[PDB]
Amino acid sequence: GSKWEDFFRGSRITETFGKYQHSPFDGKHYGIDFALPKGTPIKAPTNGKVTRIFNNELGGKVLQIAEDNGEYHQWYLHLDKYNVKVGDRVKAGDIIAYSGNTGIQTTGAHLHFQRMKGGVGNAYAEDPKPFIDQLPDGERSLYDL
Ligand SMILES: [Zn+2]
Repeated sequence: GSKWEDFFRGSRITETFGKYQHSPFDGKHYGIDFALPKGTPIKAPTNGKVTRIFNNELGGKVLQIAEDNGEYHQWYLHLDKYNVKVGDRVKAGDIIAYSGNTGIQTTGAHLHFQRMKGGVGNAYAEDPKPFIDQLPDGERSLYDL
């Protein structure tokens, strides 16, 4: 039929930036988490460049991108696959990688997205929720789902 609507929930988010209830008593989450199945295409939200590619025990596969600002940096955890390589230039809405569950132990497959200012790590992090609320696709600038 040529027209239809339903009331079904928008936004794919799970764990937002700030306090973190899976902690024993106190603690923060340094980014934003999106409920996305394995093989979902992940895109750069902003024009950037790839500046490291690695794995670790808590994150799984990790993509690292610098913004063209000369001061902002980005991490993408739990990935299955990469469409880009270190040194390559990227654009807002360019496919960079694919979602998986390569470092997750509870709450199922999701992208972690984490933005940082002045250096790279949790101590450098800043709140991406209002930074996504300004994007041309909103949070859908991060994912094709
Ligand atoms: Zn996360």
